[PDB]
Amino acid sequence: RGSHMTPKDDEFYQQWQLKYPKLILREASSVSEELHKEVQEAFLTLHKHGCLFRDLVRIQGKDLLTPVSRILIGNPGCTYKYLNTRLFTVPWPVKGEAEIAAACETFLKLNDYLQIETIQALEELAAKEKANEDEVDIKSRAAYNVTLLNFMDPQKMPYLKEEPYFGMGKMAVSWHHDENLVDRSAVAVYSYSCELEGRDPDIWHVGFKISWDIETPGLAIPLHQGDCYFMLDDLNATHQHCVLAGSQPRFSSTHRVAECSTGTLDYILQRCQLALQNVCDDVDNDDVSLKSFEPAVLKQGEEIHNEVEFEWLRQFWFQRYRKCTDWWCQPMAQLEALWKKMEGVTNAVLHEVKREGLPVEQRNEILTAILASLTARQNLRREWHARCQSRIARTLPADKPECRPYWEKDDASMPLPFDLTDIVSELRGQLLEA
Ligand SMILES: CC(C)(C)c1ccc(Cc2ccncc2C(=O)NNC(=O)/C=C/C(=O)O)cc1
Ligand code: NI
Repeated sequence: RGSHMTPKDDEFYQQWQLKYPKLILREASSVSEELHKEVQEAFLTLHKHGCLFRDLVRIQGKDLLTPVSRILIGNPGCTYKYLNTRLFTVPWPVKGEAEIAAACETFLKLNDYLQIETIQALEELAAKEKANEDEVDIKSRAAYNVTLLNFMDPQKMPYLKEEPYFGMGKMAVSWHHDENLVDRSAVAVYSYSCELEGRDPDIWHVGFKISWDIETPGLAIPLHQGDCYFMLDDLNATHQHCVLAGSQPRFSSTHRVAECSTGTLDYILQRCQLALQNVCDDVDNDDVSLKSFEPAVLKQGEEIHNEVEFEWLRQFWFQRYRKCTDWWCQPMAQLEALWKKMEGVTNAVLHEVKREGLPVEQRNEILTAILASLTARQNLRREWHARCQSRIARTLPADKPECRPYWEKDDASMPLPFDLTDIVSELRGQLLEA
């Protein structure tokens, strides 16, 4: 059953209506030639300045480079995490170089145009579903807060897998569901390419299959120069999708409702600010002393610590994003500061855990409360320091993955060592002690 359809087959349009009716396709006419123009140089503007980057992802246990170059434009302070990798937004000119400032702006226009299109589609989708058997839900599933711009030149990048279930040709992006979206939220894409049985291998497509199902014939939508398609509602969860490479270079602007409830700057700042509620905070120095050693406060402390380190600092310093935009340099330098003080708190606790006159029963309580996070912290320091210095990250330019923050045991500037194995095996020792 290696079968697919395209508009060349008449079966295709009914297989469309009653398998994938949550796929929408508005041809380039639904977009002014003035909007096409402004957007298509916003792509080049961004591509000239060299903003886009292949991503060093990690799927299952293996590190891979993404065939596609990618940049993320969106609400300032917002982030989109996929494949264990967090992208940070190059911000666009909403509430609050010369070229870049206007490029990010264009897409915000693009983004607002699409958002309108997505609402009527979704109003028309609830309407078909009233003639047979809330409109703020619908507005919220269309409030795109970010767009992931995608680029590929099929000629400068001729290392492509073939589509295995249906024979759709080579793939610029393999079968997948989109991660980290608001539930039932829509995804809208502007596709921008340059210039007999099966699908046409010179032209770009988006593929679609039912999950778990390589029998029902896939779909293969042709995408030409300013075409748009929309994934409505549960589509991205009921269906897998892919991209099928054409012959010419191609941009795509893919607009999402990223689920950044724990993936925004204002959120991770506030966790730090809560963590540091246990710090006697009169003056910023390294006489870190803590108000409480209540075991729930310490646990919460050490957990926020891990989150800023691994979810924010290590994720950021695995990337660069320092060409078009610099928005994150202050915030990042400020989370390093908060992170560093916390390494002090952890120090404070280790001292407390070992103080002469603390009845072991209370020291076993402090331990048991903090051991998990301090052991998780070690294991991720390894996974990072490995994934960082996999020799696949030396090949990348001087423009390649830092392993940061990293200090070395003969570094009086850091209170505890970077390798906690002795400290943690030493904690576990006490707890088992009779
Ligand atoms: C092969 C490997 C490198 C593991 C890989 C596989 C799939 C993806 C795609 C992906 C996964 C999770 N969340 C979002 C995506 C993603 O980038 N979706 N964007 C698109 O499908 C864009 C389609 C289009 O260009 O219109 C990215 C990377
Ligand atoms: Ni996708």
